[PDB]
Amino acid sequence: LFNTSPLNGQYFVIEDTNIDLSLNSTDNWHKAVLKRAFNVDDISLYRLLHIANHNNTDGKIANNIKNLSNLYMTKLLADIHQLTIDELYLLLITIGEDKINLYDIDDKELEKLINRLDTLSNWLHTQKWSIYQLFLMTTTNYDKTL
Amino acid sequence: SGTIPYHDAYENVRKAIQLQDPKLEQFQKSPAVAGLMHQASLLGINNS
Amino acid sequence: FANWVNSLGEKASPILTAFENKTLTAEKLANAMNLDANLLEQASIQAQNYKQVTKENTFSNWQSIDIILQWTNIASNLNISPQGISPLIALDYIKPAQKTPTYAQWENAAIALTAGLDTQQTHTLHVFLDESRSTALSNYYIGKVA
Repeated sequence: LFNTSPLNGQYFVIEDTNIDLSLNSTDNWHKAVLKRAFNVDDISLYRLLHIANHNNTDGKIANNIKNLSNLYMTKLLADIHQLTIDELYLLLITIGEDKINLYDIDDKELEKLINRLDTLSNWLHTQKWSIYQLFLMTTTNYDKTL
Repeated sequence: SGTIPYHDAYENVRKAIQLQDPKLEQFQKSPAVAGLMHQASLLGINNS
Repeated sequence: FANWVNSLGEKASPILTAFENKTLTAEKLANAMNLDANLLEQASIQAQNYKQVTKENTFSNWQSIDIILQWTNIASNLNISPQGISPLIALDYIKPAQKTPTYAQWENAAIALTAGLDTQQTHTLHVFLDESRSTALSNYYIGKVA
């Protein structure tokens, strides 16, 4: 997942340090290995953080394996249907699952959520719709402009 | 040495730039960010 | 300006009348371009770090909007969030002629430029960097260590 190729000859060591994924971090190769493995820039990673957990108050997360598993899984959820990060964000809005976090979720509920996403995705492939079409036809936020 | 200096991170920088944008079309097409950098730095891109 | 309006297309009337008022925001503007709003926010902040884009007309001036569009175009080229292009431009030779950049600053900018690259470019990068390090080490070895 990470260390082929070895970035600067350095190994990504599991530790107890924080890696601040806030957009104004300017961090080390700790951020660079995430951007290399997940094929992502700074901003969409910062969005992916709040997608994986809306209870994160900042960019600082622990260096354990579990937050890494959360980030990799919430990346794979957009990957298997081939979407972006903000498209996955709009997708979780337009299905109404925006409030729930993937940091703690039952495996049955996770299964059911993946089935809902697959059902919605396959139905959109039958309808030939953009996700913007579904979001605009599903949004409750209306703009206020004469 | 008769051919060097060698700044390793700099060579990383300049080849990363030359692989992103040949001929600096995206850079000097948008002239404001060209108004940021001095031309001496822009000499440092195509020439090492 | 007309080509920008034609680039907008369908959402043109609300964003043009929001530009006509002085209440135009980044967030309504991002939605017409399908872009993440934080990108425009950071581009505005980076222009405010430099010579003036005044915080009132940062979206009321068309010129300010064009400048922020050029920041997003150069960010779209390198696939790097525009706070990473700030120390890049701060690594000039004569512009910080007071504060000479240390090696670690070159390292942090280099790794940020390195992360944005794809597979063919990173193979070609490994080829060229190893060929450069060859003749870099060899001549110093002949000079001093032999």
